Amino acid sequence: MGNDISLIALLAFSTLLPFIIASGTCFVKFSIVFVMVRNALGLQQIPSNMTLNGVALLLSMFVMWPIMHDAYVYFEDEDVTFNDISSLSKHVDEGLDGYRDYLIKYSDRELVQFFENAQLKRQYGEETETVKRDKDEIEKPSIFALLPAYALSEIKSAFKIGFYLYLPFVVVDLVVSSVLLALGMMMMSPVTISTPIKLVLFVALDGWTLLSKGLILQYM
Amino acid sequence: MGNDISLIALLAFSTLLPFIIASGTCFVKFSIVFVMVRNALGLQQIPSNMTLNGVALLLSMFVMWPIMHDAYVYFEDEDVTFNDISSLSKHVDEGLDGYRDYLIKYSDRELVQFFENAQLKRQYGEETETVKRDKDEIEKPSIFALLPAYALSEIKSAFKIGFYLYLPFVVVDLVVSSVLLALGMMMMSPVTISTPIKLVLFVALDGWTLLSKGLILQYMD
Amino acid sequence: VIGQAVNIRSMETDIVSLDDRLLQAFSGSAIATAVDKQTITNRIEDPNLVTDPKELAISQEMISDYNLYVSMVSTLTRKGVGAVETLLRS
Amino acid sequence: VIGQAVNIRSMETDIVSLDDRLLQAFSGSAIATAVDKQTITNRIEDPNLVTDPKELAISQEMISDYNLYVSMVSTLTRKGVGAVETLLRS
Amino acid sequence: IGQAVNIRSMETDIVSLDDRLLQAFSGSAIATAVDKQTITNRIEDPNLVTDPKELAISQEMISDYNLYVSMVSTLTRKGVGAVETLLRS
Amino acid sequence: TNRIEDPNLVTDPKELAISQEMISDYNLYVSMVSTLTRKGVGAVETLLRS
Amino acid sequence: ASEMRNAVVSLRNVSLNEFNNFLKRSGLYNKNYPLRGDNRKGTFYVSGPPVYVDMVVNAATMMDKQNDGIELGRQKIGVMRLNNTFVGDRTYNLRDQKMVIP
Amino acid sequence: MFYALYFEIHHLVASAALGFARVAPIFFFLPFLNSGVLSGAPRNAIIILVALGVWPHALNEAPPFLSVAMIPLVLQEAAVGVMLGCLL
Amino acid sequence: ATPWSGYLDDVSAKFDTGVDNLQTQVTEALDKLAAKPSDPALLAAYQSKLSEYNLYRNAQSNTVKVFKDIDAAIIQNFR
Amino acid sequence: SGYLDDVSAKFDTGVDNLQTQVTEALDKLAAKPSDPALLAAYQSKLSEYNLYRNAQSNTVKVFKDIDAAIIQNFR
Amino acid sequence: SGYLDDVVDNLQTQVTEALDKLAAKPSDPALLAAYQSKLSEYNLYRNAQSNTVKVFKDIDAAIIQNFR
Amino acid sequence: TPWSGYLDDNLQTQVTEALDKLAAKPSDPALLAAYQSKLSEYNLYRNAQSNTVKVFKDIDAAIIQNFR
Amino acid sequence: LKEPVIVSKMAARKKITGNFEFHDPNALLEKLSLQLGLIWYFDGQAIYIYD
Amino acid sequence: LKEPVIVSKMAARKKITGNFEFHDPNALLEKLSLQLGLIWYFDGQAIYIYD
Ligand SMILES: CCCCCCCCCCCC[N+](C)(C)[O-]
Repeated sequence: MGNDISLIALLAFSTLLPFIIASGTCFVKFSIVFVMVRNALGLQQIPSNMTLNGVALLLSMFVMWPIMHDAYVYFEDEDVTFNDISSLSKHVDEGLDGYRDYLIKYSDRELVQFFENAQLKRQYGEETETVKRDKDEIEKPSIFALLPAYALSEIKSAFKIGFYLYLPFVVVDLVVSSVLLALGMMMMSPVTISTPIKLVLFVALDGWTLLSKGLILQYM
Repeated sequence: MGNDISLIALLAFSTLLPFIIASGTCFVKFSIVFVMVRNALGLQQIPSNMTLNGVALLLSMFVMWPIMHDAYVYFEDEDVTFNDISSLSKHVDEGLDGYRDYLIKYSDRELVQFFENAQLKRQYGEETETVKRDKDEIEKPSIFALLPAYALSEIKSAFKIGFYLYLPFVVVDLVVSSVLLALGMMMMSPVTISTPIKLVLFVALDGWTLLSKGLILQYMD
Repeated sequence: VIGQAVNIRSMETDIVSLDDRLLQAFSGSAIATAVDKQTITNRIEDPNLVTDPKELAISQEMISDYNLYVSMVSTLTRKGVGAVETLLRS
Repeated sequence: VIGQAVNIRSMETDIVSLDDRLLQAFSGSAIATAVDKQTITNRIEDPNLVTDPKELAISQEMISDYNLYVSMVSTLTRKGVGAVETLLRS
Repeated sequence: IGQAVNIRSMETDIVSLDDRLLQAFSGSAIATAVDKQTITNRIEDPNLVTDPKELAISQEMISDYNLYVSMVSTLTRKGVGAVETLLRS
Repeated sequence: TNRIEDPNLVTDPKELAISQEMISDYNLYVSMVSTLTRKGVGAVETLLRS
Repeated sequence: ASEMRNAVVSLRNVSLNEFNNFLKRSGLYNKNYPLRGDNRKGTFYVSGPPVYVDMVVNAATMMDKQNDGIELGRQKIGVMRLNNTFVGDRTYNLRDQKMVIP
Repeated sequence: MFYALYFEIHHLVASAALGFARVAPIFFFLPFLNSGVLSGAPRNAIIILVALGVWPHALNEAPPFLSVAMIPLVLQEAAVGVMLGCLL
Repeated sequence: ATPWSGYLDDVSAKFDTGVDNLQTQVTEALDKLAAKPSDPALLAAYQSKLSEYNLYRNAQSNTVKVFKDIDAAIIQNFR
Repeated sequence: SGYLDDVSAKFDTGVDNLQTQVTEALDKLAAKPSDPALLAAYQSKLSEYNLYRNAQSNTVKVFKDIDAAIIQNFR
Repeated sequence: SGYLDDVVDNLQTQVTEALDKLAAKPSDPALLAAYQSKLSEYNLYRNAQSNTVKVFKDIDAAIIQNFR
Repeated sequence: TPWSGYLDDNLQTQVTEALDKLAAKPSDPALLAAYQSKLSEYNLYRNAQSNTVKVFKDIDAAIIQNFR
Repeated sequence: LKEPVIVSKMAARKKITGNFEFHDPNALLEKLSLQLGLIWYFDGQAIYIYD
Repeated sequence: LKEPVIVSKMAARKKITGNFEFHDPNALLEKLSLQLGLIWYFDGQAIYIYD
């Protein structure tokens, strides 16, 4: 089975795979957005998390598929000759650049650079003048620097989308409360009147299709 | 391996490793701070525990790696170093000071003193003089006494940090509730209105940047 | 009968921490083992010891005892670790 | 004794990222292993080496060491990933 | 001695995810079926089961088959094992 | 038994068959107590939440 | 340029200059990246673009293996007449002793 | 005596197990210890370490309770722990 | 200080496979002996060659067996 | 020490002097290799030795295998 | 044992006794043939005992694990 | 393999030599009597060695397989 | 000095200030070695400096 | 004393107050040993004090 230490490395990677997906792929974002949709509509138990996560997992595959294909053909299909530590190290590293470039496209530079300096640990407490906010790059940061900066960027993006999604439904129910106080009927709660309105508003907008399409379009 | 007992001990250690990480490393602290943030924003299931523990473990790696590497090369080192039982037990003990120095540097002096005295009174009898090392060089305390003091110290400081982060959102909530009562809309649940204001506040602060920076700078100069 | 020694009152007015009890046990075992392996190898190398029935009959017992000791230490250690896992593991 | 080399100086940690130290460790292990497997295979085919009692006593040790090395690495890596599973899945 | 090879067998571009499965599944089921058949008819032939130079080949073929099927099984199980944890959690 | 009779009776098949019973039974007893305490605490937490 | 490859090759049966002739006949030789070594010995260093390096290494290894089927050591026969002595051994049966001159 | 270290480890885990019954309820009541904050793999590891830090008797000698019905005892200890959780 | 990596002859072995001298010589010696089963000079030769062939074939089989058990034990360690 | 050495010793305290007798008879025979009186005695002593050493070694082997089985069933 | 505390003979004795008798004259065929079958029956007894003790403990361990 | 940091071939030549002497005069009773002894000792040496090397391999393997 | 200089990760933590004259580097290097607590070696191709 | 002194951890927990001479240390050391309950040894290179 080729070199067996390469076999061990393959089985190890295969075991860790779900945590890498859970922390370094746009599944992170799609999973959150759909749950916030349910909260904004105010529903407590339906659709099931089984359904929402199934959808999010499917959609994220379309975005990631182009990268896994290239990594596969680069590593496994091509036979290559290599003979020493340095030649192998370089060969292996060069294969990851297809993924590295995606992370650097969606990660925030000053944070990535901070983590790099933190893991060199050199001369530490280097000042803001050691940086000058440069723009165009041929740097190649570590992946152990790139993963957490990515996670922490995706989460913030999700929260931002969740800000806008709440607004229309917030308007919809303050109007209902004001009309009920224009009548005398202040003893009755809005919620049983307000919920169906939100459901029609959402179907008339066809929000699921606009969401899925627009979420995909960001990564094209 | 050159010796069989040296192998048995290594497999035992590798079998207990995860609990040592769960109870004697900064992971215990990072894991708490992120759950506190999620409580503060009033969320229930998102981000998932698997995502927050993922980043917490990655960040803990940058902090713990140097002493694990140091211990590794110390025990690999091929130069002749020991001959006999006393020299071997001293060689092994000496190899752990790189990590005792860590536990001692972050544990609270008062807790370390409590767990030490309460062991002396188990072994040598409660009539043994209560030390009151109020000005102290704690004489290389036993790691079984030192480890729970670290665990409770990190829980303390993580809770402390988590407290500060609530105060803006607390303000947001009480304000919204007051303006609704000023309009008389007693039947409106504030949470619907106050949730998005919290989200946009946190995003404007850029919380995760500030927070992840400071949490690491606390462990290195 | 050669060079016998025994400690007395080992626990009568002093008690070790578990932290040290494990460490002394480990050291006292690891060195005895390494010396027994060297003794066996040397008894195999010497041309006068591998060709005399009286010396071979002695070496068979040494190999048997080494093999039984290392197997018993390994089994007990594994079994004792298992119990701590069953305690801590949620 | 025929041809030998050793690497004297190891690069400073102050200039090498955390993942370089891993790539560099992995590569070195994978090569020393493929080279040992090849060496054993070649010893089994030279008819001089495969039929001389002196040389066979060497081949037997070489194959026992290869077997123990790979069993060791394959065990400790499984324990290593099992720790990550325990912390994250739990 | 009667031998044939099919040469123009596979497409190397990026292609829809649905068909990479069908093509992998089909190529693998074919390879294992023919491998197994050749193994059995190497044992049934009396001129091959009794020659020490031939037996040494059959030993390798059997072992390679064993390993290949063990690995395809292991990786497929870990593949569905990932999905079921991401979804349940 | 601390420095009386002798140590290291790894080797006699009659006493070595008596040790097997004890080494097993004490491991089972200790394993059982670990579960009973969890059950008890869990029952208290169940009632107090509900 | 960052993709340059380099390798050391050792041949047992074929000289460096013999391999050069192969490259030239092939029309594969490239004077920008020539082989470096001792024309008389069997060990050399080569560096260049991936395709060229790979081809060189493979070709040379196969040349060397196939030359394990060739043979150099043709025997020859010399016929040499002795001008001053008898070729065969002789025995002198002394009346008291038998003695041999090989 | 050869098996003495093995038994000495089992006496330790039996003592820790009976201490958990009295320490865990406190971790349930206090606002900085409940499972709204401290959850997952750390939780047991820390509770057990504390219980061993406060157990009153030398850990290496046989536990005194081996002769007693376990359930009445466990319930007794859990009740005591609930009372302490309230007072703290 | 660390031992050198070594350097890998990646291409050579897999296409060094080919008809062994040893089987060829065994069958040739047998065909010489069968022509005159009573010549001591031929018997002495065939005893030696057949013996060497026995040892070689066993050593090889036991080696293939060892190398494949390691791989089966790895996969069974991860599943 | 140990039980397997106890079993080994239970033979050597059984054959009081054979270990000496054999070497003594050998020295005598070596002094006059052609005396049938000496030869006849040496044949006996040597045979009694060969048998003693074989019975001892096979018994130690069997008790070793009994213990190695029990220590596996400890698991 | 000579001892009972108020509140036949086994294979373990018979083997020790037959070994003891044999070791006095290792070359007598009657004694050898008497010892082969005692050492065999002791080996079988001492295996069967341990294997069944092991089965009863694995049953109880499985019960405790099933109610975890 | 060394335990890191721990402080702390003639019979082959002898057999080769005796073989070379014997091969020159296979009918000498003194060379025959000598070679018989050298060859017997060499044989026993090689066997005892290889059995011991296997016994140590199998103990290391059993240890690993116990925790694996 | 005319030689590439390699400085140990540990020694690179130290700092210095002032106005310096590199008139005879071998001598200045020997001077500062003792003042700062460094050790150094020269294999013929490069200068290695350690704490 | 003109010799280095090594005090065991347990013995280091005791406290002493007053005004001392140290004129004849070997005598003083003995006297204090019996009052405090210490034991001590001297190998020729260092003085070891234990509880
Ligand atoms: C509080 C006012 C709610 C009015 C309805 C809001 C829009 C959703 C339902 C009507 C959508 C318009 N449509 C498609 C029927 O023409």
